Amino acid sequence: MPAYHSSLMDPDTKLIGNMALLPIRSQFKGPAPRETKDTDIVDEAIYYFKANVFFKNYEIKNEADRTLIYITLYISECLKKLQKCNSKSQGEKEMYTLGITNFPIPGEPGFPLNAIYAKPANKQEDEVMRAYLQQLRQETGLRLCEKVFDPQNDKPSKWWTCFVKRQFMNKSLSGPGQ
Amino acid sequence: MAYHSFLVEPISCHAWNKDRTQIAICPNNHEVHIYEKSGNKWVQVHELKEHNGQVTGIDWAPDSNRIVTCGTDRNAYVWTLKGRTWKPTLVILRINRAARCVRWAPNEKKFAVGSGSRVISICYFEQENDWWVCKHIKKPIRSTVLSLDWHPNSVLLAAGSCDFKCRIFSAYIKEVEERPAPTPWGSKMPFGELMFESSSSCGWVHGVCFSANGSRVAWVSHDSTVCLADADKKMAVATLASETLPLLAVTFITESSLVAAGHDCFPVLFTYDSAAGKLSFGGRVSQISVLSGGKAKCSQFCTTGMDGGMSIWD
Amino acid sequence: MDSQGRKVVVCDNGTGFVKCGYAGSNFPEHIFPALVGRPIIRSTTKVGNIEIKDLMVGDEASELRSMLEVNYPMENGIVRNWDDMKHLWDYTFGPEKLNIDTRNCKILLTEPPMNPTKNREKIVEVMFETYQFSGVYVAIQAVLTLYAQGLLTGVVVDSGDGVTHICPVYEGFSLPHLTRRLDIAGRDITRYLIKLLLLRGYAFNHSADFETVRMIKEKLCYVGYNIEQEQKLALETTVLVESYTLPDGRIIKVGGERFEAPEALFQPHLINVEGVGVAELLFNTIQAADIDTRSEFYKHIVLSGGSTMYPGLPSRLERELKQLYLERVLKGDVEKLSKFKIRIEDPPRRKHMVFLGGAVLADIMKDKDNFWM
Amino acid sequence: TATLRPYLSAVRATLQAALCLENFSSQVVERHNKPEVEVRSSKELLLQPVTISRNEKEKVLIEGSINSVRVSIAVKQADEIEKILCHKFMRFMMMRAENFFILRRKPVEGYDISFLITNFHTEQMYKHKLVDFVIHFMEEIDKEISEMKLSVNARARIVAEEFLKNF
Amino acid sequence: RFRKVDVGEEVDSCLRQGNMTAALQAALKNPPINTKSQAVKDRAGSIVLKVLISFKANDIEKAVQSLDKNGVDLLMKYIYKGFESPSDNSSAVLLQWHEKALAAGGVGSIVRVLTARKTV
Amino acid sequence: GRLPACVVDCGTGYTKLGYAGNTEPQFIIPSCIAIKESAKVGDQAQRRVMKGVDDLDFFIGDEAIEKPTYATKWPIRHGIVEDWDLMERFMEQVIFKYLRAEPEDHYFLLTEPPLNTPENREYTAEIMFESFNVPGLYIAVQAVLALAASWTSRQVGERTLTGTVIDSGDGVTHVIPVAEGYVIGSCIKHIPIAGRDITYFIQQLLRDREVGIPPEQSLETAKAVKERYSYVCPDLVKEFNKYDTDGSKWIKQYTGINAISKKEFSIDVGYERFLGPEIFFHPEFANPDFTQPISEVVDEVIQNCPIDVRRPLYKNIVLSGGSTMFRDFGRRLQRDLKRTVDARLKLSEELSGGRLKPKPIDVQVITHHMQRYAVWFGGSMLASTPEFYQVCHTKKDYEEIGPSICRHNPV
Ligand SMILES: Nc1ncnc2c1ncn2[C@@H]1O[C@H](COP(=O)(O)OP(=O)(O)O)[C@@H](O)[C@H]1O
Ligand SMILES: Nc1ncnc2c1ncn2[C@@H]1O[C@H](COP(=O)(O)OP(=O)(O)O)[C@@H](O)[C@H]1O
Ligand SMILES: [Mg+2]
Ligand SMILES: [Mg+2]
Repeated sequence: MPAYHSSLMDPDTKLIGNMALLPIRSQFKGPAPRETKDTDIVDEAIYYFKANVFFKNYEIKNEADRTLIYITLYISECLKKLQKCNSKSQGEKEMYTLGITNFPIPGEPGFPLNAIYAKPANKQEDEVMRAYLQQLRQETGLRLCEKVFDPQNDKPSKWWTCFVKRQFMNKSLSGPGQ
Repeated sequence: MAYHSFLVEPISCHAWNKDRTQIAICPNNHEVHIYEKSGNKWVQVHELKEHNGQVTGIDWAPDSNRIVTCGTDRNAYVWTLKGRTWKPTLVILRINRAARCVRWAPNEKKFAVGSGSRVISICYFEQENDWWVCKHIKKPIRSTVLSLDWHPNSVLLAAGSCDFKCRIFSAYIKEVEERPAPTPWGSKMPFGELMFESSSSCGWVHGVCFSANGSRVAWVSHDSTVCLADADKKMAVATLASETLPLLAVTFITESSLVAAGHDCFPVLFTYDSAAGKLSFGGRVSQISVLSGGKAKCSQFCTTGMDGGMSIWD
Repeated sequence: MDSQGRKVVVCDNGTGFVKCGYAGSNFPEHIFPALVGRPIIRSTTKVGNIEIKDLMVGDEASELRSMLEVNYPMENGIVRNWDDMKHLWDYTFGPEKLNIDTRNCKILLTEPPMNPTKNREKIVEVMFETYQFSGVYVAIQAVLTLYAQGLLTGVVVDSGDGVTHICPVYEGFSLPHLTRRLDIAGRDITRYLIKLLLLRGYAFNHSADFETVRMIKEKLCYVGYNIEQEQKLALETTVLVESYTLPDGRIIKVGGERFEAPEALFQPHLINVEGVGVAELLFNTIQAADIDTRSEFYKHIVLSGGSTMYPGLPSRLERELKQLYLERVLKGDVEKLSKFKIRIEDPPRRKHMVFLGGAVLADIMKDKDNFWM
Repeated sequence: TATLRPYLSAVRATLQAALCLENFSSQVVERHNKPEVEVRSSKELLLQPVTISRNEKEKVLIEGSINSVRVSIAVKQADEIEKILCHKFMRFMMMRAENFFILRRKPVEGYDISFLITNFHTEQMYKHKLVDFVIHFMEEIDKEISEMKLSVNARARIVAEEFLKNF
Repeated sequence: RFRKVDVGEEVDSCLRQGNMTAALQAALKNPPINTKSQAVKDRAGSIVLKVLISFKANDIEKAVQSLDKNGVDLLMKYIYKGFESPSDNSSAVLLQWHEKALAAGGVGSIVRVLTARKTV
Repeated sequence: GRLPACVVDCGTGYTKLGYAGNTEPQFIIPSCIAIKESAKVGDQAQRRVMKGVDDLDFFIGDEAIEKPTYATKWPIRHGIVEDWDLMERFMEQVIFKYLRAEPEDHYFLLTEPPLNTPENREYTAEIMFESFNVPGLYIAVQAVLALAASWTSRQVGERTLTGTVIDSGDGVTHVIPVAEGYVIGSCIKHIPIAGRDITYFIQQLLRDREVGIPPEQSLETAKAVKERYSYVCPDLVKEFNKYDTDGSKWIKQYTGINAISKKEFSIDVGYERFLGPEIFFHPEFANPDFTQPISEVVDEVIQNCPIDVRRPLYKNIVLSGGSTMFRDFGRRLQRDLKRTVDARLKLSEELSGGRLKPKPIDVQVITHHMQRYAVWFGGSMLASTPEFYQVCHTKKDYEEIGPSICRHNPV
């Protein structure tokens, strides 16, 4: 029950799509605008991550949770790659190489939660989903690079690598297969 | 002969469509399933779910094309094919204990349900309130009724009691029939008149059947006897003692020959001598029904057993 | 039906099952549980391709419950989640199931007796403020039994999912002060069965699990006729043990719990409730009635509601009344008891809120229905 | 006195005639279904109980009904030590009457062990293999008893040396 | 409280004549079956088990075969009576009659012993 | 009688032996038995079945934790005895070796875990009367004894005889309310979270992160860090932020000794410290199918109890069994309950327009030094009394009835 559900869904925020489109703070480009406060949905998924993955049950309390559960899965996919990185510099570029990969968009088959996400009905949502979900990934990767690699030796830090074995309710963004 | 298994567990009772192209069987549960002859194999087509307990009797009214089912649920329902769905109908059975057996009468206007309540309930349809209403044959019954068979007159009802005795009653419902035609079992017949009663005193009676000429009944008894009783004689019974296990089901197959099945799990055959009244055994689980030709001259029959499945014969 | 061609519907609003049909039908057309619920991700389950709406309701929420956090909007006869309650009716009359979909057709409501007055009044509000119904009536839940049974005198025993009631009616007069409640109903028997299986080492704890032990209850449980005979047959022999298959296919086995759970209706002290069992609460009610009326209540006990379906309950109930009458009226003059004519109406049809008497015999067209006002 | 092979053959045939069960919803309770041999509430559903006996000590009682049959056995207690071994053998077996599905949790008074076979078993399990089990039980039980007697000697014979040798 | 108080409830002349098969054919003439009597049922058995023990094994085959079908069914009811309280060794002989009788009567002759509502 | 009665308390982690009237258990030993082993001489022909006197070569307790040449078995699981063959061998050596008692001349008090099935009460009685010829046995409810240990220890001004006891030993946690000396049996709840599953969770959580732990000793080190370093934290996600930012110092080091090589090994100890104890507050971390925090299970108990006793029960919650010893475990449960209870009263204020303010419920959670053996010490203070000798079943009663004299239980 008391898993950390998404905090940011102030009704004044635009709510495009089957998920909270949210103002991803980044120097990348996309449909979502720029948040100015110090807290943001990618920072929220990062912040709550270590707790969230232990909770074996999780409701959708509001539309922003169907965002947060996807950000969490991609964060796990970051660790599934950065753990191999030989140094932080590789940990950045070999993360960008992940962000621009053709992840199954929730309405596409092979996405793990097709029961929970409605299909995007038209190009002006589908193409928005392609341009939003990349903007999530492109940013989400660059934030983990700064804090998975502890600064003494550009080792991928052990404490983070512990979580490599753990998956949010045992769902995988590899889908039925990569 | 041929064999097929519908299920692992007992097929407690079966019925057939008019043209035999479908069967109804109960998969040892609170339902009845209907199968169609889609090739050699059987395909399930419909599923009647409404009962709240194990069903124990079915009959599928040939011309009316409507199914009656009863069971431990006490409820009985007559099912109308209301388009592509069988819909049930209430029967105000007053019985306070489990129902055990059901058969339609040849005119398909009435049916009767046996039960552990020590009664037979005869039923007919009220048009004004959409339910079937009952009258009880009740007086000399003193134990559960195990099997029913209807005389060709649709009035006389032979009934196998778990009372070591086989009885014939006139189920004459005056609301449904003119006063019945005279019959060798006796001209005097109001509702519930006791037409006949077996001489013996031992062994439960599992099955009874009327020949296609109503003058001969035969019944089949847990003391490993088959008896036949003749109304062209003065109701004279004759009994064959046999070295088989108990027999559970019987039906005529000609006017003077008879067929039974039981815990030996194989069919057996009897003949009736019109002169001496002696039966004889010809030899070879839980029901027999003639498929083609009726009791006048059987040419196929079907048997279903607790061991599962049905067999068809020659 | 109405001379205007309007149809009329009955909703039992049951605490566990909504039950719906048109006036004059001998059957409900739709029986479905009152569950309302939201999708929840669970580690122990593969998420399917089956689409889950952001609010499943009714029968769908029961079959797909494995993905759902489910609520009952109704508890012990009082609405405890009014929003899910609205959504349950909005499903009942929508295109799905009983598609009247309109204001124009009439609805009958059934309220338990001794019901907190605001509960009644909010229903009468939303029926006219939201569906804007053209015709509504709230009927005494107890009298509907006798209308369906076709009687005018008798004592109605009405054990639903939420609460058990006893209500005498004598030749159509309501005797209110002889009403009684017993707070034992199908829900408490279920929770008590959970505890009994917990001793046998099966854990059930999810809201989705409550429906499963209900399906166990409905199929294996029964009420002991002579509770000493059940205990000896459990102790001496194995035949009471029987299997069941859970959703995941665990072949669990249940034994004397089949009768130890339903017995709580006659022994409230097995649950925390302090009182008397249904038979003795029924007997004290008759004994409180005015002296000449008792002679008829003993002959017209009438049973209603699904928790009265347990095999043998009429037989068990009749035994306790005969023994109570022997002990406390005949004062042990055993042989006199052959004179005690007692009878229980226990008709096998016993979702006993059918509508024929309450609608069509009450109005084809009349000033009785409350109307927009 | 009576030899084994004729006595066992008689018990088999009798039990084969008694195992002719059918399902039966009870008459005296609204829809309970229960084995008539145990509850005995109806008394025209009961078969005549018959005993087969090898001698005055060893015998079998066969006791049937339209829906259930009970079989109870007594075995030759050939000496005092064997009474104790036999009784405890039954108890540890009877303690699993939920796995020996045909076995009562208590014997009949004056009988050593007793099986209750219901119609559900004869519908769900192969009849001729249940009877073979009951026969096999009698073919072995006095071998299984004697083998414990041989071992109980051996245990004491070791315990004696383990004490005496250290003097 | 309340729920406690339950409511709801000549042969010797044929034997010593040598053709002792004629005695057994005579021993079946005295069935007490229909009667309500109980001391007679204790007499009826003793008059037959005395006969059963007399036979040589050279004869016990024909002594069954010479019976009619009722005779075998009649005999089986006497067999299942001696087993209820054996003599010191007579079980050795009843089990030998049983072998022959069951060969002639089949298991059907047992079933109408189990279902016999009135008995010798 | 002259000779004192034995009190034998058996749990799934430990067993606790001694004669009654002593102030303290005379043996605390692990509940383990090390049976003899073979190079597959036991096989499909026969499994673990002995001959001659080969069965008596075994040991129990600490004499069985460290013997090389024996297979360690743990007969008691979830408090319930699972394999009575090993348990009976365990009982024999308790009596005839550790206690030195002659069973034929001492009364036994022996403990029931409130979940156990009646069959197990038959079999345990069959042991003492029919295997050992005990003159009399009594089967005591563990929770009531734990309350009596508090009662005699605590000040006479507050010997309330009323309280809820939380008994998180190994196996399963019981939450049980007692009002004025009577168990309210209807309200008892069982929570599956217990010392074993906290150990297992820590064991997995290490084995994923900290490989280098030798497989023979993973369990020992998991127990050590649980006992020595673990604590209930103030806010789950706020610890994870503190452990990230101050990872120089909240992280700790454990040094173990290799049992085989006698080389040392070291592990970094980290998130293990506050995960674990918080499994009581988030049971879904360890079990698929339990989810109510212990701080909300205990509320449901009191709210099912009769209305008069509810407030007193909040005033006196007693902590029992070893797992309840965790740092701050009392502080947090009291905070969660207090935050629940006074919010519940905030509703009934508004439904009455603030017209009357209810006297707020104070909640107390009480820790006391007996916690490691309060069940036995309660048992000893019971079995001392002359009353105890009449509550027990005399052996003749086991003769006249069957073992069924122990079918009954107070639930
Ligand atoms: N055949 C049955 N046997 C036992 N219990 C049943 C049976 N059918 C329904 N129930 C129980 O009855 C309760 C529902 O009865 P119902 O009359 O619909 O209550 P309500 O109308 O108040 O919702 C549930 O607890 C259900 O499990
Ligand atoms: N310092 C400690 N902190 C937390 N738990 C402890 C500590 N020491 C021991 N324990 C727990 O106490 C348990 C001791 O057994 P206990 O639970 O008292 O008896 P039982 O075996 O009957 O449950 C150990 O298994 C361990 O789980
Ligand atoms: Mg209701
Ligand atoms: Mg403990």
